[PDB]
Amino acid sequence: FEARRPKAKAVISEIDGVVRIEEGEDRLSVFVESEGFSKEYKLPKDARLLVKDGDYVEAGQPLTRGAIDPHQLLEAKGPEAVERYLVDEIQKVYRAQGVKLHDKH
Amino acid sequence: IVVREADCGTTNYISVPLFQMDEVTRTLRLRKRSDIESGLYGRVLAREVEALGRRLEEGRYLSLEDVHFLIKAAEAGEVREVPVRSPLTCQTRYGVCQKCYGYDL
Ligand SMILES: [Zn+2]
Repeated sequence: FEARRPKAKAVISEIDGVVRIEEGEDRLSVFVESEGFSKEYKLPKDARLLVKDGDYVEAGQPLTRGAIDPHQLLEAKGPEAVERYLVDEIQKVYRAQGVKLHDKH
Repeated sequence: IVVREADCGTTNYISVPLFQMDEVTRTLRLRKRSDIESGLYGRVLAREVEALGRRLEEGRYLSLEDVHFLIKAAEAGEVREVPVRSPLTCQTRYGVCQKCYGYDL
């Protein structure tokens, strides 16, 4: 509800494109490449990812496992994507505690 | 935020999923029947839905029976999302309207 930046934060793609993982050891990078862009996300080697070599990710989709910065999601995928993400992540917590409230609220 | 109008005159909506995706867990399972209730009970469909030899008109307040029916049509393989009028897409300024908001729970 305060839209804060998580600590163990996931990295998301800002563009649509295909995934290309390049790792010479001690460093790791995930490339999201398209006809118009080839952007490299260099990640800490310890961090675990969600994308196979050759996957098609859309803009805003997370590349790693953590929580998503709602401001980074705002820029990449727009406001309605942040709304749905916040609701789902909020409703996750109450569901893990057995509390049932409607999504409207 | 107060219910100010009977209808704000919008065609927008949100698609509430009926299936979840977990990485390492291939394919998409049904969402828990309670979570779907929290996402569908009382809400207004924005587009007409046809499934299991039956049709749900547009603008119908979804009773819990309709939610159970929509879950049956889901596990039959006939519906995967439900178009719904939600406050996220409501055009009522400084409030919501009677149809973008659903039941008085
Ligand atoms: Zn409205």
